[PDB]
Amino acid sequence: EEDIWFQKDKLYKEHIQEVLDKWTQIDDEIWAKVIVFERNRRVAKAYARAPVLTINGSDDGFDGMRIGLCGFDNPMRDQKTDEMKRVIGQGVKIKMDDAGNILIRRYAKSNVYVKSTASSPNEETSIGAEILKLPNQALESEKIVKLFDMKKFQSNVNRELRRAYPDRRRLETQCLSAVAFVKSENDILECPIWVLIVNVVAMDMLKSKL
Repeated sequence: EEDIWFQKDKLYKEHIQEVLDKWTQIDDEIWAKVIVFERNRRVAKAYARAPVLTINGSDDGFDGMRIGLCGFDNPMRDQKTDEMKRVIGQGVKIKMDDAGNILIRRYAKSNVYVKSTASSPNEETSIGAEILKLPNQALESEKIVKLFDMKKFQSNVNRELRRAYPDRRRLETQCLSAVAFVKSENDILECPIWVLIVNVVAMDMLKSKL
């Protein structure tokens, strides 16, 4: 009921709003909210304070520095999802640097895919150029790249507020990053196992640009 979506735009919007609604109650050292999905169902939430976060196939769940994706219940899990989760393996590490970039590195033997969070097809992206150049946005083994590029985001924000019809919503979606493990599908809601990362630092800048 409350943890499932049928349209991606609603999913994105809802998670953004969840963060905005609780904004001042969120500890100021939290730089990201990570939400775990299986298909179109949310199975876990985590808040990241530590600069480096590991996301992998461990069954331990969340311990503050590592999200073990197999440590979460899903009563509606389908067979394919169960199969895919078994090979998440070493997954990825993500890190926020001093500039507010989010870096990502693939450790998994299995593939990891970066997905666009755009609501509308004509929206700008905060995804780094190095990822955009990859076929199907599939991460290369053990190479560090910018999942979220703060320079790009800032530039997009500046461009937006100079447009004839500025819309903060197109900006808000750029505060989101999506990473699908093991298996890519064209539609994010069909991916067997993926995470949504809300960049709180990026949102905080948006809240400072009325």
